[PDB]
Amino acid sequence: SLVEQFVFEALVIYMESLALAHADEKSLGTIQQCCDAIDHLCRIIEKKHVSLNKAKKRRLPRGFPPSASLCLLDLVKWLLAHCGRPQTECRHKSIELFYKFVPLLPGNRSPNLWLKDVLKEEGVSFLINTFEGGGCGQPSGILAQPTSLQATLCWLDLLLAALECYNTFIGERTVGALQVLGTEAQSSLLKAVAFFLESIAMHDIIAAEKCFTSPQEGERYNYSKCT
Repeated sequence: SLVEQFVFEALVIYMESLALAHADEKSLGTIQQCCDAIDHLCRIIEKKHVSLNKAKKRRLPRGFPPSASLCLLDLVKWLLAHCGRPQTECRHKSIELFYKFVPLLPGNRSPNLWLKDVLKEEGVSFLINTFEGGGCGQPSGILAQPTSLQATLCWLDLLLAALECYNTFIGERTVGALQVLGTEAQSSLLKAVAFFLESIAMHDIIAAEKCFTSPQEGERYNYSKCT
């Protein structure tokens, strides 16, 4: 009864806990603890899902501020909207698990055609929902170059999350690269290429923003650049 009542809230709560752990310090092992926790969660819900497959009015989680009868598809589209997140490896685990949950839908597996049916409404919103990266979609990265080292790290790992999303999408072979390349006007990759022109392997110390070595402790900046 309680798992029918209280799981999806626990799922979302543990995923922002993991997001917070990514935000503060990814070196600590809390990531693996919550990862195995959500592993237990996904295993138990994939064992028993038909009750969750229907729309049963459950307690509203933190997400989905409108109230409705809780369904599996509800948190499906919830996690779909909750991609493109700065916590790039938290997001990576979330999207891998999501790609595993998509076939768990009763009448639908996860072929490319199902994603195309989903995408039929998302002619161009796909460029922002999955790619909030690139400078808040785009403009922040343009603004990032003039204007703050932590902000540069934020934009950098945002680009990392966006490109990881791209890698996951193309790796599943469920979507072509030309579906986003050329079809819809995206310049995040072009801005990244300009960033490699201006920053990668010569600007290892300065971001050319003129607003900011061990006194700066830019070593984690260097490691993020290498990443």
